[PDB]
Order: sequence, then C-alpha cells, then structure tokens
Amino acid sequence: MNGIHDVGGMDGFGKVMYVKEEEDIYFTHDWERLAFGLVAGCKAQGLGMKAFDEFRIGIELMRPVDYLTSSYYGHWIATVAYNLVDTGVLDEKELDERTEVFLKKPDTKIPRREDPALVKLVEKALYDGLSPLREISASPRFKVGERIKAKNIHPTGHTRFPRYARDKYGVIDEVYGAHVFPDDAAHRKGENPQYLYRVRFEAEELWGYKQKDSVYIDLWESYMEPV
Amino acid sequence: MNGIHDVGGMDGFGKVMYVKEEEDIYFTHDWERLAFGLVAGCKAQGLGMKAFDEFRIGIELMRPVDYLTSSYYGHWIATVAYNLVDTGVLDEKELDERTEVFLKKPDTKIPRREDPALVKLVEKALYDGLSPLREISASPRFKVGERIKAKNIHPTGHTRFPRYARDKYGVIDEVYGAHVFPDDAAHRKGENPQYLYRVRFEAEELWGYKQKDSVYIDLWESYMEPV
Amino acid sequence: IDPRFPHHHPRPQSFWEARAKALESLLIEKGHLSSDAIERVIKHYEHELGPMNGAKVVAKAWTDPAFKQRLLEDSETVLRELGYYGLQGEHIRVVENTDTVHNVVVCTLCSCYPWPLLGLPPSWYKEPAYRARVVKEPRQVLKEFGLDLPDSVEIRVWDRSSEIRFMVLPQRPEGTEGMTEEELAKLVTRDSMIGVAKIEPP
Amino acid sequence: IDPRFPHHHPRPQSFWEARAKALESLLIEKGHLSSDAIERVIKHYEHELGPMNGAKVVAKAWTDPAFKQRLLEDSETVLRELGYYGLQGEHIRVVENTDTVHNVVVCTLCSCYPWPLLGLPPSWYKEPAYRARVVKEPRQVLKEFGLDLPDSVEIRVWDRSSEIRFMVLPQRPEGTEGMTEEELAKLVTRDSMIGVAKIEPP
Ligand SMILES: [Cl-]
Ligand SMILES: [Cl-]
Ligand SMILES: [Co+2]
Ligand SMILES: [Co+2]
Repeated sequence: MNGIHDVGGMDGFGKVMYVKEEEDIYFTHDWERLAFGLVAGCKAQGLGMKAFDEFRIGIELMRPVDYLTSSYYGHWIATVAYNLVDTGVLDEKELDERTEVFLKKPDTKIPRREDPALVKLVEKALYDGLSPLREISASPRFKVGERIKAKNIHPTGHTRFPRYARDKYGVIDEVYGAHVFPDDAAHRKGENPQYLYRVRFEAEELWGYKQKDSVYIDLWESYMEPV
Repeated sequence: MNGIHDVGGMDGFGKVMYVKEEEDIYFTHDWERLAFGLVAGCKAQGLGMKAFDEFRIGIELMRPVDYLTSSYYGHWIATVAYNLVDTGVLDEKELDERTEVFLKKPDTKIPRREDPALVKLVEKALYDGLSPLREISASPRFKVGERIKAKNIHPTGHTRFPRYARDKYGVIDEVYGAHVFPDDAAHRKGENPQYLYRVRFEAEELWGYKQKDSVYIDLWESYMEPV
Repeated sequence: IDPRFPHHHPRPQSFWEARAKALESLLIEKGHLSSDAIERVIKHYEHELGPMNGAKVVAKAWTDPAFKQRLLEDSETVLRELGYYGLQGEHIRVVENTDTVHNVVVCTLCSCYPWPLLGLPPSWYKEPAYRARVVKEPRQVLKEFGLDLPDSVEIRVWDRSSEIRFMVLPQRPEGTEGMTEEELAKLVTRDSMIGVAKIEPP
Repeated sequence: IDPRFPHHHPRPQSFWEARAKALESLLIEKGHLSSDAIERVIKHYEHELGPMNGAKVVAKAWTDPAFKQRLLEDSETVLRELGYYGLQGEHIRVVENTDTVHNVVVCTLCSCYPWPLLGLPPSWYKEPAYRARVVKEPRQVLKEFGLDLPDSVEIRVWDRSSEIRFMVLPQRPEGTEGMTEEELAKLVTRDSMIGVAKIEPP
C-alpha cells in the first residue's frame, strides 16, 4: 500500500532529533511498556498475528493523522487492536466500551493473573525467534551481478517494496534464499515463499543525484523482472 | 519537494466525504474568511507573493502534522505568514508576540481602516487575474503526439511535477505555450519561462493497472526528455 | 512536549485563528491592508462567484450548437467574451463528457479550481482522499459519489499541475424536451462540472 | 467535529493509553494473557537486552583477527554461536566500515532493528525524518549527527525491507593501543553500530 508509512525519499519531515544514547529513554509512560507486552505476548501465542507481516499491515492501515501523532507505541496499540478484532479474538463493540471505561476512569483496576506456563512460552518465543526462511523446489530467477528491473507495481494491500525503488534498475547483490512472502502472508493468504534478494541501487538511478551514495534493499523475486 | 502535499497515488486516506452541494458550506469560522482576504489582499499588492508559485511553496513547507490537521485555510494562514516573514514585510518575533496576544485574548480589538484606493486595486486584481503565459524566442522541444520520457528528477525546492508521474513514458497532448517556470519562480529566481505541455499517461504505465483510465498532467519542458 | 517528538504535536486550530488575527492586525497597522479591502475579497468569493456561471455556459452549449462548437474550439476566447475571467480563471478549458469518455478534474498537489467560472471548490476537492485516489482508482472514487461507470467507459483525469483550468461539460440528460435555456441551467450541478456526477433526468 | 473533516482530528495520546489498558484487561479476563507474561516481556526489552551485546562483538572483532574473519564470512552462524539470537535477530548480517566505505542502516518502512544484538532502536530511528531522508541525502543526515564525510567516501544505506538485519562494524579509533578487549568494548557506541557515528579516540 502506498501509505503514509512509506516515507523513503520524502522531503519536509525536518531535522533528525539527535539525542545522546545515555539520555535516549526507552519508555516515558507505562502504557508504552504495556504495548510491548501486548505485542510480544499475543504474537508468542499466534493471537491476531503469527509473524510480523500481519502486524505491519495493521500499522500501515492507520489514519495518516494518527500515524503521525500517536507516537511509536501508539502504532503497536493500533495494530494489536486491529488484528485481534480482524481475526475474531476480540469484539469491536466490547473493545470500544472497555476503552471508554478507561478513558473516563483511568485508575480502573487491571485484573491480575499469574500463568507461569504462559511466561515460559513467551520467553521461548523471545529467545527462539521465528525465522521466515523456507525451502522451495524452484531455482532463483536472478543471479548475483544481474541487472534487473524493479517493477512498477502498486499493490493495494501490504508490500515490502518501497515506492522510491519502483520502476528502477538495480543489481543483484545476494540471493538470500526463499522467505515467507509478505504481500500474501500479511493478509493470511499463505506463506507462499519466494526467493529474497538484496539489490543495490545507485543514487543517480533513484534520485538523479550525483554523490557516491547507494541503497541496498531486500526485494522478493516477484517485485522484479529481467532486463 | 517530495512532500506530504504530493498525495497523488497514495493509499490510506479513506473514503471521500460526499456532501450535497447545497449543504457544502464555504466557511464555518470567521478566521477562514479572513484567510481569504489576507491572501488576495497581499497578492494584489505583491506583498510576500506576486503569483501563486511562492504561495504554494509556503504551504508545501508546512510540518506534515500541521498540513494534515490545520484545515484548508490553515494552509493559507501558514503560507502568508511564511512569505511575509521570508520577504521582510513582517518580523517573526513581532508576529509571534502578536499571535500570543490573540491566543490569550481572542476578543482583542482589530484596528479599523478604510482605504478605497486599495479596494479598487484589489478588485482589479480579482477581475484581471494574472496570466503566467509568456513568449520566448526558442521553439518547443516536443511535438503533439510525441512519446516522451517524464524524467526522474527530485528537486528539493518547489516543483509541479507530481512524484507519481516521474520516471514514466507519456504522450504530448498539447503545446500550451511558454509559462512562468514554478521551480524557479517560487524561490524568486526569475520567471524564466519554459514551454508547458499537456501530457497523457496511461493507467498501465502509471500503476500497472488494467482499466481504461488515463491521467492528463501539465508538464514544463525541462521535466521531460526525448526517447 | 518531549523535545524528541515535537512533530507529534499539531498546532491547534486556535493557533491558526490567532495567527490570522495577528496578521490582520499587523498588516492594517502597517498600512498594508484595510478593513474594506479584506471585506471586498470575502464578498467576492463567498457571494459574487459561484457555480451558476458554469451552469449558464453548459445550458448555452446544450441549446446553441454554434456556441458549443466555438466553446470547444477555443474555450479561453469564448469564456473571456462572456466575462467569466479573473484570478484563477485566466486560462479555462472545457472537456466534453461523451457516451464512452468520462472526464474528472483534480488538483492533486493542492486545490486549483476555476473560481471565476465555478466559485470555490467543494470541501472534499481540497482534501487528501479525493486528491490521492482519483488519479489511481477513479472508478472507486466515482462510486462513492454514486457514479458507477461500466468498464467500457474510458476515464480521463485532468490533474491541474499548471495554471490551466478545466471545466467538465456534462451531457444533457433525458426528460428535458421543451425546457428553456434558463430552465436547463438550473439542472447543471457543481459536481457535474468537476466530473464526479452525471446530471439526473428531471 | 465537522463530519466533512474527521481526518483533521488525531486521536489524543490518552486514547492510545486507554486502548492499551482495555486490551490488557480484556485479554487477561479471557485467559489470553497474564500479568506475569506481560511483565516478562517488559523486563526483557527494557533491561535484559541492550547495545552492550553488539559492543562485545565489535571489540572481539577488533582484538581477534580470526574471529573478525569468521564474523564477516558467516555472521549468522557466528552470532548464533555467541547466543545473540532471538526475536527480530534470527538473521543478522555485519558490514564493515572502511576508509572509503561508510555503512548506514535504516528501516524506511517502519523500525526494524536487531533487538537481540542491539536492544531497542534509538528514538529518532523510528521517526519519519531519519527514515525519509537517510536513503536520499545520507550526507545531510550524517552531518546532523556530527559526521561530515568527504565526497570521496562512498555511502551504502541498508534499508531493512525484509527480516534480514544488519549491524555496522565501525573502525577502531586511534589512541587505543594497549587497551583490553573489555576496555575497547566500552568505547563502542550504539550509534556507531547503526552507522550514524564514528568512534572517537579516547
Ligand atoms: Cl455526463
Ligand atoms: Cl567507522
Ligand atoms: Co491546487
Ligand atoms: Co521496521
């Protein structure tokens, strides 16, 4: 989707807010910590999302005005809500009512429950991770060193193909192997893995600029075609 | 500039808010009316802006979060402020202080003054308009029917070349004549007029889509090159 | 406001209001503007201009074949002769809807609209949804206006990237036999002159 | 709220807070989450992980040529052997800064960052300014961090569009002769492993 999230190459967002590392506080509000717990806790159990693909599309679907103002963990809250409702884990009406309760009475008590089995399960997920690497029977269409065409495609659903790289020539830098295909997986349409490549693009090609800059982007096979 | 204003081809902005014409109120706040008076009144006298080029860049320079939330006449206020300060008509400190006065005391009295000569001058501007058409000694580089290349250029200042049309093939539909060149004029760098063309682009070329859709865009000569 | 994140925090609309008043006050104090100059502009755009001018041009085109021919051959000369000319209406073109061609006008980059002929643009015309979407999925946008064109009808979207303006000339509907030019003009909607609606039979 | 313009009005951050609590409450009531599962996650990301892990890898590379060679030849095997593996760190690559090549890592589409090796990303890394700009004007972005590279130095920006993660291996600075591996590790900054800074002489 050609959304507000896809910012690469945009002008006008201003200076980067530099801060020294030691002063770069992770969390300033408890709800931000909670957002992390919600995301990892749900994902570890496959609730609403099993990999990050579905997670990302829920963020991408935010209203632009929300995306730009919610703050970062606001994205995480938005996508957990989106995905839990979308998959039928939570009912939208119930969620909205409960939201209203905490809006009007922020000090409403949170129910307590200990589940050490669930802790172990979550811990296992944090340490084991979840690799999207797969094997497929096909061979790679492209080879290291090949000049390829990064296609002009405009999926309305999820994609990992940034707009700034579309309709451009690039050079294959590496064949990673086959990875779960985001444009399908984010919409629960199957892993349908495809070869993933790293592709180098020159500044002259991306922007028409004259400096010694390049961008290395990872692109799925179906994003590209031979020249 | 590749800014938040350049929305053509973006996904995620949602449904169009249809409203019946008779119910589509022009102004709901007096400051919105005032914004119109400020813009036209200043422009008529060449204060801050002489044509719309400088006007547009001031809007394009808004913080994205402001652009999306200010409402439409908020853009107009932002660009009048920007341009009057940029050209030295108003001092930023004085403007900020006076802003603060009206923030804390909204009912502060507005000074009254009648200037019938100025009224006539403004009226003349509203009726006479200001054509950007010029004559130049050069001939057009492109001809009706010619297949051209819409270049991959990325000016950091003002341009009228929407990003969605860059790095694309199109067909010349008309040679309008030479027009004041926005990419220069917006920055007070001279009219430097160039031939302006209307160019037809097909949906297949812009988006890779299969319907009978096309876009006719007006492009200055320097945005394009022969094939 | 955490200074890492000033960009999360929009100006409230009260800021723009205050800013407007501050500009107004300073410019009048400095002799750059006057109360009556500001009011003159407001009167013009809120009251003097409107879509009725375009409506008259459409009705005339429907009732006078020679006029319609001249309009389509050289709209800028013809419109200027009628007095529909001014700021943001110096160069106005007219494109005819036909049975297999549908025209839609947009300013993707801002809001450009022919004030002297049509008055101020619709609320939605200036907003991101219409601007973003109409160049890429015009059929979907049109459906939100109640216009569901067949696949076989070609759509031409006219993105106003220059000061050249376009008005759509919509087709005269059924059921209008015997109507006068003035009566037909009352049928012509603002939306039909942008391309987001056809005109309904009376 | 004028129903023409709901998109002008962002959710306040109090909404997200309330929403978070509502989700937490409902999920615990339904048996999907527990208090201790949520706390376990917070402990891991706020306290257990951090850039010190990457720092140790850098210092080892500087002090042990054979290790640096293995790391650059097959980083994923080597990093997994060290235990720097987990969620968002399943496939970690390492790119070496050299005198004429400077590496910078970004996730233009979101925030992708190798948590198991580097901990949580910088505030600015996740925000639009860095994300938008670093792929197009990296020299300008780097200058805002105090890194002013000569034109002759090539910049390679690594946009993390897949789950493959990258760490930058920065060069050992002058003035470090005789330092132990542990002492060198204390020199390695988070920013240097993203590519937005070189390491200063002690
Ligand atoms: Cl029609
Ligand atoms: Cl370095
Ligand atoms: Co416009
Ligand atoms: Co990311």
